[PDB]
Amino acid sequence: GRAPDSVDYRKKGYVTPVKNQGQCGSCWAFSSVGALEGQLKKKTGKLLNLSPQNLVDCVSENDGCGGGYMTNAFQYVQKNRGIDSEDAYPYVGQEESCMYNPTGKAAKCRGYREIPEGNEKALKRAVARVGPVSVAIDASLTSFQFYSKGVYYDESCNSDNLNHAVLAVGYGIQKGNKHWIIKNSWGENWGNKGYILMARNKNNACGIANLASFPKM
Ligand SMILES: *[C@]1(O)CO[C@@H]2[C@H](C#C)CN(C(=O)[C@H](CC(C)C)NC(=O)c3ccc(-c4nc(N5CCN(C)CC5)sc4F)cc3)[C@@H]21
Repeated sequence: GRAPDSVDYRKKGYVTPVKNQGQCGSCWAFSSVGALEGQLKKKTGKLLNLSPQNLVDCVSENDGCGGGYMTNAFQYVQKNRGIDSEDAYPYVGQEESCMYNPTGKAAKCRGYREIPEGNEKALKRAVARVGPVSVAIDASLTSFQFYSKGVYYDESCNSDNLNHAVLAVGYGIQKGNKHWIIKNSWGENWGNKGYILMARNKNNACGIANLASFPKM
């Protein structure tokens, strides 16, 4: 069974508005909540902002504003038996004491799956079947950071230099250039209303399929 040629989970109401992480190195936490928000919508029919601050403060196997992995975040939610809503545990952009409150719990996690390393076909199939998928990329180039439009490709991107965590919310094509639809956490003023289209099936450009995972619930 082949997946659809294009998919956009924003059209299905799976994707919350674009957030701004500020100076804190919490990309991993926004990536993780985005993937959880998608699964929560699929489960309950309700689209709700989940708490990246809950993750920043409480995932002891991560480094708060110094960075983290999404898989560690999913493990925390699984162990903790929940994650709070944004409303119950708001974002402040600095690491603080863990103040998780189970009465504000808005989602749970049964585990996570990792996409086979470097496999863009497997990533495509996972996005199609599951929903938004957490991904890591090389976002270090100024060409990435100044993105405004089109399908982003830069030969200098290094798939071994994973330095940013974002969310793949779909995939498709523009002017014949296959792409991934990527939600960033640098605010709506960045990119195209907070989004970037990144080259798809161009030899795993920017490491898009090197550290991709999604939560189960
Ligand atoms: C994002 O916001 C983007 O910029 C900053 C960083 C820079 C520059 C890179 N960032 C990250 O979060 C990356 C994301 C990956 C997916 C590419 N991750 C890390 O930088 C990172 C991962 C994991 C850890 C980590 N620390 C642990 N410690 C901390 C010390 N403590 C005493 C014990 C536990 S466990 C662990 F997995 C740190 C950083 C952001």
